[PDB]
Amino acid sequence: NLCPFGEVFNATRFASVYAWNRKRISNCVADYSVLYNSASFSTFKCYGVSPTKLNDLCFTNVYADSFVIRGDEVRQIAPGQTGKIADYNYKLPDDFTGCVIAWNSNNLDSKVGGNYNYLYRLFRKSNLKPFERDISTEIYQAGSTPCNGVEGFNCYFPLQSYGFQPTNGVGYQPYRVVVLSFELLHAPATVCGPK
Amino acid sequence: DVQLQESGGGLVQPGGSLRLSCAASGLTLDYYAIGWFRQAPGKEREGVSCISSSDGSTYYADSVKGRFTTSRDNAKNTVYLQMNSLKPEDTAVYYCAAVPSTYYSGTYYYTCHPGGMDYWGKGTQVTVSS
Ligand SMILES: *[C@@H]1O[C@H](CO)[C@@H](O)[C@H](O)[C@H]1NC(C)=O
Repeated sequence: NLCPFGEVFNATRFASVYAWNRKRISNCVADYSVLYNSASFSTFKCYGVSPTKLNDLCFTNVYADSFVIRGDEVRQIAPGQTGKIADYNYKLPDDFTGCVIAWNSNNLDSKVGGNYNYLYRLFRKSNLKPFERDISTEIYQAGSTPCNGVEGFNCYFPLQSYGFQPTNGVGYQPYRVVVLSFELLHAPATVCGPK
Repeated sequence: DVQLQESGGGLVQPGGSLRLSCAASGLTLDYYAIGWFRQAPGKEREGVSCISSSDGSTYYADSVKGRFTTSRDNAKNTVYLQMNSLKPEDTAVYYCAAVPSTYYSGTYYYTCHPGGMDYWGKGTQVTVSS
């Protein structure tokens, strides 16, 4: 029947970007009219696909990826970009066929004096390859000095909280993000437009 | 709405001492960290000291150890750096920064990252010569 996207966009609570969530939509019909005629969204950047032509199309599988970041960082939910998120938490390929959406969530994800439940990963030995996901808490050895325990400026915790406060500024206020990825394979196309 | 003013710094000679000072504004945070950073000429930014807000816990960069120390007077919301046996390579523009602490699973960690702090300040200059 209807493809379950309201369970993805209307989730009571989302996840941290380093631990990003993927939900696969399959064998169903969807009107994206909920999505694109909306006006409640900050970010609506589509790649390889007109979002207005989505109901006239069929795909083999659809992947809804959801997470939370700041607004200064959405730019990074984009093809071919760099920085803390793109390089170490969530990567989009240059060959992205899909759409990316976000909106302010300062009313759901912030707390007076800091909401710490949202974390991003500060560093990795290498850059995350497309669609990769990393949840490791391995003490990061900055100083190239043997690391045991956890110590100082030379051994570091790789994750950082966002400390969301409602009184923060918009680029520092919370944004829920949904990456909708649309795939055509050499097999049957279940996920289609209403018409 | 967090503002920070670093104060202190001048020409000091070798073996010398100076004491720096951050000014803290708007922290409304419950668990935070304040860092001292420095950027020498033509080199990258480096961290000198971190203090936790909960207990005042502190860490230091290796070379800085034994000489520089960090304290807090909660009242003026100021954080300091007692610089004490100055050397020429300690010449730099020194910096304040603020950061949220991180609470993974109720295990508290505080990280002062030159790559990653939320709030920063203009800077203070410390020169060490004869
Ligand atoms: C989320 O719930 C709202 C209710 O305000 C609804 O209007 C919207 O269509 C839902 N989002 C979906 C189905 O993507």
